[PDB]
Amino acid sequence: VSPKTRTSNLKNGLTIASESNPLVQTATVGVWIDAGSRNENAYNNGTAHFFEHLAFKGTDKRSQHQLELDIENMGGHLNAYTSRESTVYYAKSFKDDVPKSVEILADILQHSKLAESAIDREREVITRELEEVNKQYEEVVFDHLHATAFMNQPLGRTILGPRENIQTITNTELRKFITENYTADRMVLVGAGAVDHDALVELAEKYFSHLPSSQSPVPLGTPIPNFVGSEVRLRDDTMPVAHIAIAVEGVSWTSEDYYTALVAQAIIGNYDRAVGTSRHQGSRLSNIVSENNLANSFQSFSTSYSDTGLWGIYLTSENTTQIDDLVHFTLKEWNRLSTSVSNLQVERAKSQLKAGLLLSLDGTTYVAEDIGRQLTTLGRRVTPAEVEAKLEAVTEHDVRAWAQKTLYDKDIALVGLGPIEGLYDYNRIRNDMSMMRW
Amino acid sequence: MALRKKNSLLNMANSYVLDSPQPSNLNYFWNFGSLLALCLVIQLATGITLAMHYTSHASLAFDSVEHIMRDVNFGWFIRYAHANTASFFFICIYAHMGRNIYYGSYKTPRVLPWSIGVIIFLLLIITAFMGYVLVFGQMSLWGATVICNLVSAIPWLGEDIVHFLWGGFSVGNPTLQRFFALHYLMPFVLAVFALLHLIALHTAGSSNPLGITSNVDKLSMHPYYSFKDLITVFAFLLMFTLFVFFSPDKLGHPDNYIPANPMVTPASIVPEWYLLPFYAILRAIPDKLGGVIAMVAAILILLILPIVDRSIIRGNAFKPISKLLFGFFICNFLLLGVLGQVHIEPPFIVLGQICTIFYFSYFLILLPMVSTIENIFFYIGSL
Amino acid sequence: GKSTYKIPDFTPYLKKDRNTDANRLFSYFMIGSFGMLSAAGAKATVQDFLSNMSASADV
Amino acid sequence: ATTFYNVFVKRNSAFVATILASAFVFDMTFETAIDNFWDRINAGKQWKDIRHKY
Amino acid sequence: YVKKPSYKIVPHFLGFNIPTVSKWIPIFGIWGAAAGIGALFLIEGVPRTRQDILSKIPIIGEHWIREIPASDNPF
Amino acid sequence: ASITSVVKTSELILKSPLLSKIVVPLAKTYVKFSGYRQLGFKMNDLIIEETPNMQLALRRLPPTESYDRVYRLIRATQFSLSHKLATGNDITKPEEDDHYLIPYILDVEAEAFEKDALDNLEVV
Ligand code: HEM
Ligand code: HEM
Ligand SMILES: CCCCCCCCCCCCO[C@@H]1O[C@H](CO)[C@@H](O[C@H]2O[C@H](CO)[C@@H](O)[C@H](O)[C@H]2O)[C@H](O)[C@H]1O
Ligand SMILES: CCCCCCCCCCCCO[C@@H]1O[C@H](CO)[C@@H](O[C@H]2O[C@H](CO)[C@@H](O)[C@H](O)[C@H]2O)[C@H](O)[C@H]1O
Ligand SMILES: CCCCCCCCCCC1=C(C)C(=O)C(OC)=C(OC)C1=O
Repeated sequence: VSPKTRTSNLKNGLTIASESNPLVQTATVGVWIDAGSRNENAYNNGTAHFFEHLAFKGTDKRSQHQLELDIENMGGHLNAYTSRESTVYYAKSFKDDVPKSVEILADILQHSKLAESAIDREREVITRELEEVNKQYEEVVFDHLHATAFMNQPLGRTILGPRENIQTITNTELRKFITENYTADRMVLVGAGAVDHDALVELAEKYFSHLPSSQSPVPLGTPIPNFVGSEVRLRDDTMPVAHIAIAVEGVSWTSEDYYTALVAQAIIGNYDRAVGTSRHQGSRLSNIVSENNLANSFQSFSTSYSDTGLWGIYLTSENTTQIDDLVHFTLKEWNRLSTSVSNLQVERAKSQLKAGLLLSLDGTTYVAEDIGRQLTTLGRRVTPAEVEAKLEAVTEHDVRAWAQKTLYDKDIALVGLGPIEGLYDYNRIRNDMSMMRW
Repeated sequence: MALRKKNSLLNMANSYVLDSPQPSNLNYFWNFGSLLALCLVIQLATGITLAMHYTSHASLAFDSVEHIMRDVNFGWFIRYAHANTASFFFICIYAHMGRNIYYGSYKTPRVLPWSIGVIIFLLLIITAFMGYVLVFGQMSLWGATVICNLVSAIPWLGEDIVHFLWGGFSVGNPTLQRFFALHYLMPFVLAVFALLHLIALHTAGSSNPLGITSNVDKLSMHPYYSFKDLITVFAFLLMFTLFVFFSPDKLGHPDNYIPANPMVTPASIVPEWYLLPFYAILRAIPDKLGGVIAMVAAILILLILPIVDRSIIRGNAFKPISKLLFGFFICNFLLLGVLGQVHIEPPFIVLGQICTIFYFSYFLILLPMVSTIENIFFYIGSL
Repeated sequence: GKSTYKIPDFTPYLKKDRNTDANRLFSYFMIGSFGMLSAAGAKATVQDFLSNMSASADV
Repeated sequence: ATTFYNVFVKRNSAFVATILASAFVFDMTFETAIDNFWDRINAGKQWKDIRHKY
Repeated sequence: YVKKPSYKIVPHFLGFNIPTVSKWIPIFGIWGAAAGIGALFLIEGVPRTRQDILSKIPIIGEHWIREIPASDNPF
Repeated sequence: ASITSVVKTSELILKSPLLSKIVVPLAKTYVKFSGYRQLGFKMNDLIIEETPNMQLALRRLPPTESYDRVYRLIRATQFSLSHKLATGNDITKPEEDDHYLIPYILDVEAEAFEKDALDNLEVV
């Protein structure tokens, strides 16, 4: 039984949430923000990611070089990431270097220079990033998957933004973005590891007390996405491995089907030919794929956002003449979530997940990421006892009912990259979303 | 690349008749497949020829067959060739099926060619039954009457189906003209299924008398089996010659030289010899519907050989007990044949019932028992 | 023209109500009607055609 | 619409059952409808229209 | 403390087990109905089908009770 | 029937003194009359191989055993097509009739049957 997550607020509306671990000697403090690329429009798309670069480019006090030195002298590191709905800025340090790290984070968020000279310098760095993501095939696949699933909608936009915007982002629009979005009621100061809650609340009162509050404070994790069944094919005969993602519209964080969708995902599960145990996994799809050498790997996912989600699978394969079989067998295993699953598969997946949701939290950064994610999506940290109860409530009837409304005979978003000549056209893939025998 | 391999059409022929890789040790019982192909070719050539001179109308049918015998140049030959080759076709098909059962040709991975084979056998029965009616002699008519009346046993709709098949209320002109049309068609359907069972076979290749893999030692189909097939072709043609030229009516019934008469019933209505075992099985069951089911089951039960044979070894070459049981099964099948043409009199009635029980118990009891025990004897015996 | 994340314009073709049960049901109504007339047409065809084998008027 | 989809369309067994039952109904009703229509456009011409004289 | 995972093997045959088959029982039902409706529809023209089945259905059954007038029947 | 089944049943018989007393002499005569040794085969050479499980067991044979099996199959095929029997050293002596394949197939089947059982497990 893990120690209790303590939670306090300040007056501005900033939440402080902490989970102490007296067994470790390091601490991860950071700021989780309920804001990301989705908050941009089409003209300033790329701003949030642009800011992340400039946050480390110098503040009103410390210059770029002073910033570098200050963190070097702390001993730990700082890290940041911008997603579609979430921005994180954290600092891993020693136990007694926590006040330094909170102070540096507060500085780079509130008091950043955003000097025209640095805007102009990063504008090239970011331009080069456009031509080097091209190599990260999983990311290429998932960015096209969001683009097509949420065609011409905010969730469909990339984080980097178009080249055109990168050339026209000004310090004015950067300032406007962080002034509108980085507000106290959207922010959570999180500490995990060797942190005292009461110490952290004092440091928050010292550094984050002059944060703007938004005019209309909605609860944390407050958002209409219209999924488009569609396909992007990026054929490249010169690549040896085909990467394919298939997804349907999934569930939001606060859906009543959130756990049901995770159990369904666990029934298909993951597979990787490089891992020794994977040939022995209980998952039917795993067995088919490993026996027939259909794939190097597959990874089921159930991605959630505030008001929608994508649920699907990501496949990689060198077997370019049996991509048809790979996709066929995958979708026929999804069919069985609607037609065939019983207590046998459901209880096995529940067992696996009851541990899996706890196992994931194995270091201070993972714990902080869990506190931060849950506080910015659900407004509270859900205790493992509540999670165990919600999982226990998922029955075979629930999974069948969910799959029959979410998967069965539904439109898919499909992205194929690489030697995908053998991937059939949209209709033949989508026809595998039902079984004529049922 | 050689043209025979490069060109897709030539390559299909090549894959079946020239480069086809065969076991190097097929014995003479592997020659019935090509004899069956020969019978089928003879029946197509003679049958199409008879159709040029035969008239299907009941007022003219029997006389058109006499016109063939008497006036058409070599009509007697074409007619007797067609009639006798129908019997040879069944000798070859029983031999071919016997080979398949003794050497375990029905076992995995050859369940599919065997299952299609069972349908080929049913198509041959229907083809030959309809062709026999076409003569419209006494056996033609009365045979059609009794065999088509078995359909009346189908519950509820049986009588309606019989009248539908006949196209009237008894066997007559409508029945004869439809049997002509179907008799012409059925051999083409049969040739398609014969081709399908070969294509299905080509995935595993031919089995062989030892029951082991031949993947270690293959011979081209040509010239080795081409020239080996010629020997049995000439042996077959000698047997054909002795019947067709010297004894053309030995395998037939004299009553079929009397024109069909719906009034006079022949002394004894029996099927052609090759249907006799199935007729004995039918007589064994007292119930009409029971008898029909038993008769059909006697053929469809061949479909379960892949299941009931529990042996870890393919075929009987090395299984002395299975060989003895096979010997008894075959002799019983010939006894059933004989009992199919005796009168329904003591003591043949009870004997027919015992033989019928033995026929079914081979599939359902004896082969599963014997094959189980021999598995254990091979294992303990060779420890 | 260059970015592959900017999806081409499909607005001339996209239905707003594409994810609704009504939307799917309509297309299945068309498929089902077509299957229904094909079933009724096949039944009529088979029945009329095979009746040639029942006793003719002269019999 | 959801209800209708769920009952008659979602399972192909149910969809095929619905199609066949509709084909049965269509076949019977269409027969009757055409019979009446044919008799109205050809009124007074058919045997059934003159039969009463004999 | 748990020393062993807690499970049993359910009876199975040719890769079928009772939990799974039970989920398909209703589907066999509907397919049986589909086959029934289809079969009956195919033989609706058969006179015995009308005489024995279809004409006996209440209300609807009069659709299949049709007499040719004796004046119009050569046979 | 599976090799597993055959081997288990045989072990039940070999356990029972009465049963072994009456079965073992029969089995030995059966094997002598079977006559596979007269074509230079070992018993295990006759087991049907066109099955996924048996293909896997054959792939797991040590190379030497594998090469010798190929030779026995080819030699027996030559005796079959010639209508001759083995003579001299080509005849399999009872002491040479070793179950070289049984251990491999029993392992392959053990896994295959455990996999089937575990595919039907029910969390209690
Ligand atoms: C018109 C009838 C048929 C023709 C022309 C025909 C022809 C052939 C030919 C050419 C072969 C390959 C050579 C051989 O083994 O003899 C063959 C193999 C085979 N046939 Fe037939 N056949 C016929 C009917 C049947 C029937 C009725 C059955 C089964 C009931 C059958 C089952 C098989 C099987 C199982 C094989 C593979 C046997 C093996 O090689 O091990 N066939 N057939
Ligand atoms: C598997 C092929 C065939 C078999 C087993 C077969 C069998 C028979 C039989 C048993 C008869 C009765 C013969 C008699 O006693 O006179 C017959 C007659 C006849 N068959 Fe076939 N037949 C076959 C193929 C064909 C084909 C392809 C035709 C093409 C029309 C045909 C046309 C005829 C005709 C016209 C008669 C009646 C004249 C007569 O009795 O000789 N047959 N057939
Ligand atoms: C027996 C009557 C003679 C006519 C032949 C029968 C006509 C129907 C045959 C075509 C059906 C397809 O049959 C299929 O053809 C291809 C090429 O031809 C064969 O393919 C085989 O031969 C070719 C080269 O010869 C190889 O590339 C291939 O590895 C091999 O499997 C199949 O083994 C056979 O199953
Ligand atoms: C696997 C398929 C199942 C078996 C198929 C059944 C085969 C035969 C079925 C019925 C055929 C005869 O069934 C009969 O058909 C004819 C039309 O064809 C119908 O006859 C109806 O239409 C015809 C013309 O269309 C008119 O001349 C007639 O006056 C009218 O009654 C009969 O009302 C019906 O009793
Ligand atoms: C129209 C369809 C008829 C199919 C049969 C035609 C082929 C002619 C027989 C040749 C033959 C084949 C194919 C064959 O595969 C084979 O090896 C087992 C034979 O000889 C032992 C054969 O004789």
